[PDB]
Amino acid sequence: ESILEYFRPYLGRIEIMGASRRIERIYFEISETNRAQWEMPQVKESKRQFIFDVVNEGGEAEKMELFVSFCEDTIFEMQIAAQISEFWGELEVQRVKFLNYLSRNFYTLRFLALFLAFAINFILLFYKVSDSPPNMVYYFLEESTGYMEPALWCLSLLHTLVAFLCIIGYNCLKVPLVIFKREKELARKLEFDGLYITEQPGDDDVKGQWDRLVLNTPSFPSNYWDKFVKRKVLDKHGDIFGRERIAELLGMDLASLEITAHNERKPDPPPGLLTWLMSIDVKYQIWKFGVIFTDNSFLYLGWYMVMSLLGHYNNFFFAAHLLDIAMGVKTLRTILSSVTHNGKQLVMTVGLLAVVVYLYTVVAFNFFRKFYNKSEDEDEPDMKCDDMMTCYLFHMYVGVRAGGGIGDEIEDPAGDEYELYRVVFDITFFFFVIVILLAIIQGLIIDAFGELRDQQEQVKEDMETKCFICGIGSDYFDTTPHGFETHTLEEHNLANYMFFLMYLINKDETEHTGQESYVWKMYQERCWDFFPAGDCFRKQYEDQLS
Amino acid sequence: VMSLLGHYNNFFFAAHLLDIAMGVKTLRTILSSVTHNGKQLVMTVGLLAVVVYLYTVVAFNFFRKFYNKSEDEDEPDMKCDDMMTCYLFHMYVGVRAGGGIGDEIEDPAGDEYELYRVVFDITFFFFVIVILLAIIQGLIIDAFGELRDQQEQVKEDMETKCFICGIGSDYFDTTPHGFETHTLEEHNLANYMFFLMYLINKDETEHTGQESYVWKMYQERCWDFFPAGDCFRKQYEDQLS
Ligand SMILES: Nc1ncnc2c1ncn2[C@@H]1O[C@H](COP(=O)(O)OP(=O)(O)OP(=O)(O)O)[C@@H](O)[C@H]1O
Ligand SMILES: Nc1ncnc2c1ncn2[C@@H]1O[C@H](COP(=O)(O)OP(=O)(O)OP(=O)(O)O)[C@@H](O)[C@H]1O
Ligand SMILES: Cn1c(=O)c2c(ncn2C)n(C)c1=O
Ligand SMILES: [Ca+2]
Ligand SMILES: [Ca+2]
Ligand SMILES: [Zn+2]
Ligand SMILES: [Zn+2]
Repeated sequence: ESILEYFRPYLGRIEIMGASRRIERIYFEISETNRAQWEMPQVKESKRQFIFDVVNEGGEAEKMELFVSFCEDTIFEMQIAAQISEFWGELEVQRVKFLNYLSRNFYTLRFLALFLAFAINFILLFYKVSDSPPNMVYYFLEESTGYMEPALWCLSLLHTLVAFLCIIGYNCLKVPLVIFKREKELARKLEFDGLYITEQPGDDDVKGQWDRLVLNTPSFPSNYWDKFVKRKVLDKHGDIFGRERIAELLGMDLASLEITAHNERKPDPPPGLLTWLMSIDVKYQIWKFGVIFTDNSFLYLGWYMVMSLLGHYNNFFFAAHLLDIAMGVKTLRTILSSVTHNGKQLVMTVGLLAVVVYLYTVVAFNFFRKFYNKSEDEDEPDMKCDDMMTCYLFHMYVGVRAGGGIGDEIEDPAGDEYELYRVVFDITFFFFVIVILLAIIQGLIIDAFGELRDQQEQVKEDMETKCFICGIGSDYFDTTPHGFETHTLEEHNLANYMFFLMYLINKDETEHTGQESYVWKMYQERCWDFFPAGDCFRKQYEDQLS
Repeated sequence: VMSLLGHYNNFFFAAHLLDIAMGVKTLRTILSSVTHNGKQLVMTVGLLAVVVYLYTVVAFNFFRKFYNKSEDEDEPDMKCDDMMTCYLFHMYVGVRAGGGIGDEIEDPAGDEYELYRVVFDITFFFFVIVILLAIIQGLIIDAFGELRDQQEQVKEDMETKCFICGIGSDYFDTTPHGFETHTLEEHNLANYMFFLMYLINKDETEHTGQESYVWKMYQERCWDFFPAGDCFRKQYEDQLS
């Protein structure tokens, strides 16, 4: 009992759909370092997000494929974590320590920048205007103590410094993950689909049209676990393209690859930085700069940097940094996610509002225009519907923002030939423009709240009543006491499958057992059959009570 | 403390009308839906403060000449001459106004910034008033709906699943009144509690084998005697129990 209790965290068990269509239980070793890297909070958040997006998108046939992609991405993620864990050579070692510190404390720098923005705007909250020096107007910071102006300048400089550190930390932390995903997806399209060979990417996929650059670059498979993907694609498409067009397209030399594969020698680089200076791959660096430039988060950080520089230009440009709380706190993320949900609906219904307001505008211009006086000075009439521009502007602004119909502001239609027509006009304007359309906007956002809550509840229910791996309903396991909990914690566990991946990658191919080699060969051939679907060990040997 | 301060001044007794919220259960449910999504409510009024501050800095830098807020021409009452008064004026008047802040601001007609002021007022009315206040209202309405969903779910779970074993209702309802009989006689919460009382009351020497077995797991805190996914009916279904 004591041995099992001690080795229980390191013992991992899974169930695979093995040979002869039989569910087989596989037992293996889980490294303590791998387990700790998995229990790190960032990996937990990534797993939660992956489960949420899988359940929300509803992928069923591709669920195992998305699980494989998540496992590969997160293994590369803790590879990054292990790298960032804890003269010219001294310059390089201090540089890598500095980037290490930034990558470790990226989130703390983000919170520090947000707090600095709060402090800067709190200082700006005492800005005062006086025409006289402290026609043309002076903007001066009024404060009795007088300490907040040097504080403002120092805080501006420190905020820009911390924001630059945020860009550097993002580049050292999240950029490699994005590059790894792009290289992996490009390799999948190149090999398992032939996206550029015996097929052509369409003009719609600008991502493919830009990924065309790294086809011929010698550093194509960098930042990616597979470095022989080019050779594999060459091997499977040489019979179709004569191997010479493949060599030209993917940028190898057949003789060079043969003479390096049979036997290779190792050169020595000089310690000077010049060899790196002309050994940088220009095309691959251009492609990487392009993809990380179109990456959304890096765009947000670049916008933050431009905003900070314009904050140095004028201090009030720092007020735009209070929108950072929306991306920072997750509660604003959910609330503004419900706001942005049905966003096409929102913008196109305010367009419908514009259209119906234009119809009311043309009606009011053709007749009822005498009521649009909008003037108290009798000698100087201020006709607001004397032309379509001013009438449409007046309607779309005043009548829309008014608490009721446009007749609230329009001169009262009493004792007129068009009295009933004006009454009908005002009632229809109030009932459609205000009562219906604004309530449509409000109902859209409220229903977006309800729909997002429904998504969260559905994800929780699916995770509670169905196993992620096999998909067997919970009641069959709950027939046995705590059966579903035991099944989802020991037999089929996402962490256990990931740790099997880590164990297979770590150990040598000569030490693989038959089951491990079988799983490894389907993992190399991208055939997700070993994942049990609709079958577990319990129903495999239910007659024998397992 | 409120009663003692009521002796100090009689008007401190007015705080005791909040006792009805804790007293009657209907106010408990209504104010429970109010307090539900309370972090949401307070942090969205914080978001309202942030966006109002953005509109405040925009209005301070330009459009500030329209914030006269004075009828006496000799004594201007500029409400956006500084960030304090501009932010206060926005966050109070413009938020509480029935529409945009342009309802109270001087009308932007015949000005170089006419279109800019129009866009400013439209955006203020559409985001500050139309969106955010409706977010608050939708939060409380969805809290009502979510609490009603909780009550309906509790009732449904109690109606279709036995509390003890968890077997679905349809298996018992195969027999007429089967679920009612099962939840009233075979597995009953009151019956299990009364077994607890009986075991505690009677002496340990008078315990039968089954009672000693249940008693020893109750002392060792092993809840295995509670049937889970199994009842007498499916235990002897072949023999018709
Ligand atoms: N094959 C499976 N592997 C793992 N979890 C599964 C599987 N099938 C279903 N589940 C469910 O996934 C849920 C995961 O939620 P849980 O909070 O336990 O995860 P966690 O990663 O330990 O959490 P956290 O990140 O909050 O520490 C479990 O409650 C379990 O019922
Ligand atoms: N094992 C169980 N023991 C008791 N009740 C169960 C069990 N399984 C399910 N139930 C359900 O619990 C419900 C309890 O509701 P009910 O109103 O009958 O209870 P009560 O305590 O008698 O009510 P009240 O407090 O209103 O007098 C029953 O309708 C029954 O269907
Ligand atoms: C499939 N696969 C991976 O997914 C992988 C890997 N090395 C790292 N990763 C992530 N190897 C060698 C591998 O064959
Ligand atoms: Ca072997
Ligand atoms: Ca006995
Ligand atoms: Zn399973
Ligand atoms: Zn039961």
